[PDB]
Amino acid sequence: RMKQLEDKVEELLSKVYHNENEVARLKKLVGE
Amino acid sequence: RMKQLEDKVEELLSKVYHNENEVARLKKLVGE
Amino acid sequence: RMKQLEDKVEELLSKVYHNENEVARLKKLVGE
Ligand SMILES: [Cl-]
Ligand SMILES: [Cl-]
Ligand SMILES: [Cl-]
Ligand SMILES: [Cl-]
Repeated sequence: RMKQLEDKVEELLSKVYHNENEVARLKKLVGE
Repeated sequence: RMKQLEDKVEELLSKVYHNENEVARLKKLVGE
Repeated sequence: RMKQLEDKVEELLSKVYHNENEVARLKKLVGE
């Protein structure tokens, strides 16, 4: 379970960062 | 702590996916 | 590895919530 967990956190890290970047751009495009 | 961790990753998975979906729609609505 | 994992989930919790809040506002600003 520890390796399952670490693999999944590694994946979540990436998706969260991606979402941060997309939100940053959207904020710019809307002026927020 | 292992069960706490897994429960929390399970919850984070869901929220991240939800955020991905909402961002996808917003990108469409703004044209991004 | 357990402490590394918990520290990282704690950080991901925060970033996910932040992203939720930003998405909520954007949805309002676009009308989504
Ligand atoms: Cl990171
Ligand atoms: Cl997220
Ligand atoms: Cl998933
Ligand atoms: Cl939380």
